[PDB]
Amino acid sequence: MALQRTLSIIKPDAVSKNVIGEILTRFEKAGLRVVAAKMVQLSEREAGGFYAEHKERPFFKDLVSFMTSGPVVVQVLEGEDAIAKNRELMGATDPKKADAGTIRADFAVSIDENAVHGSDSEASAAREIAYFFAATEVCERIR
Amino acid sequence: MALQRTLSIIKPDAVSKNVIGEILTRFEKAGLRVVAAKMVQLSEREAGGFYAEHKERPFFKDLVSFMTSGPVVVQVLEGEDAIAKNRELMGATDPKKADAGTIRADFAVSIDENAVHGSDSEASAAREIAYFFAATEVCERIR
Amino acid sequence: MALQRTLSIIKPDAVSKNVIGEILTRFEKAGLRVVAAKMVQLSEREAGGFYAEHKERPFFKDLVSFMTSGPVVVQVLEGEDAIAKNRELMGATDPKKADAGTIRADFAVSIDENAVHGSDSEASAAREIAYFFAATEVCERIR
Amino acid sequence: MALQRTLSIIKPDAVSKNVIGEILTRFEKAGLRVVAAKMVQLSEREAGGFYAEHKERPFFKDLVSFMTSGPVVVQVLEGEDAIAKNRELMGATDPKKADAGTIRADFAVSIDENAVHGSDSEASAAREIAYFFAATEVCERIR
Repeated sequence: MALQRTLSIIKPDAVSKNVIGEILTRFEKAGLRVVAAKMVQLSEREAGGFYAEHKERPFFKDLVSFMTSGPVVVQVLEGEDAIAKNRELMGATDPKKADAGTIRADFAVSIDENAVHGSDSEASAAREIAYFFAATEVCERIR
Repeated sequence: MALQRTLSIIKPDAVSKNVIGEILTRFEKAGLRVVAAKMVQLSEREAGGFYAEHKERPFFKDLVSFMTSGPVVVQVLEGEDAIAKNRELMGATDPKKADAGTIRADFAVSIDENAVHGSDSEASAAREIAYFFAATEVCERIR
Repeated sequence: MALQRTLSIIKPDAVSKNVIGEILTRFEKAGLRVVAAKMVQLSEREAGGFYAEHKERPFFKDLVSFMTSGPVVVQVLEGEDAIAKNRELMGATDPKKADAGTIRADFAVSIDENAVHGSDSEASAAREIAYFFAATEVCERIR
Repeated sequence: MALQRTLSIIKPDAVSKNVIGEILTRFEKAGLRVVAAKMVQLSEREAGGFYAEHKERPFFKDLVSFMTSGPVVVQVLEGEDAIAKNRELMGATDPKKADAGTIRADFAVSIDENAVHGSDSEASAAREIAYFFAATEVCERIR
């Protein structure tokens, strides 16, 4: 299948325990290419807009409060079947249900503080990436 | 003695061979904290301005050529005695003369393609960091 | 009917002759709102990844050459029927065929150096804006 | 003495009443050059850091409230004795006391909502500019 893109956010729990290099290597080892990256401190509004999807959900407030508790790292990953592949090595959203070797298994403390977020689909990825990055900022690799 | 900052650039050789995660983890393992990060592709001018110090030096233009051949990753590392510490684990500029365990030993192919650059002092760090980052972009860790 | 958005680029001819304030006020007087703005020096690469649409056109080379000859200003304009309105006060692409009172009439020297560019439809606007700006950077205002 | 730089912030009062074009043209007419610009929505944290100088002053709280109430425009102006020239055009901080023709006279409603901020010295300018802009983002004019 064709090369796709997905968004990776390293959440503040993983940033603050200094496991950024560790997490990014996992993606690279799986054959994904990091084609954009920037560390940013999300404002309240910025977080609300990204998770606008879940605005009417129950725990939107806690999610937002956690995602703005410190700096995150926002990333675009490129490669063959990138969406499903990112998802695989990240593992189940719930860390206690995650497989051995996944990022959720190895770095996540709880449901809330689950280390990293990833795009769940083809369509979700396009929106999530466009939200954080202008198209010119994405530097797909040439050599 | 105090916490300092230094600039790390992962050069295009290391970006294109997908060793970014690997290199960042080395920094983190040594107890440095990544407090800013962004992937950019340097334009001709960007590069010239950063290495303005060596403009007068003869090869300069091969360095410029190399640094703009593809995307790089620019980061700010924070921690105790951060300058000397970054330099330690980076290793000698010349990769053949670097020790075992350093980034130059493990990732660098030649003098020219030597994987990464780092600030070489207290004062050069301030200038190099200010060149790539506004002070508000630097996100000191609170959690 | 509905409030829309369009992209404004003040090209390097107009930037270098210091007419930025003049042009922006024209937009504002017409009831459009500037909801994003940044001055950038477009790289040779950036070059019309923007103008990818005219990549096969003959004189593409000169357009790109001109658009990177100096700094431009990239803007998002918001308001009722913003697309047609921007186009109205901008005027015809040829400055000599442009109507009196328009930007092309008042600031443009030639076909090549025609002061400013604008989005030509709803669909082209969405693409052009997304190219230069992440959605979070666009600040619709309240107060 | 040579060309200098100063920071201009168009505050949210002036942004929301759509006088950005008007204010910028004033600067340009005076022979100052806009060499950087970006519209931003300052978070609490961003604003507090910029006015860190007045953090022990009593009124601080209201200043911060106002500066984050909506989007602002941050600008770097370059030209001969740019610092005193920016200050001339702007007028007295207190709009009552401002001369005719100045920005404070023509756009400012009160002490709090005084339309725009500027750097007050060489030294304050260097820090204010560095705070919002990396040195590479500043595009001094060619051509």
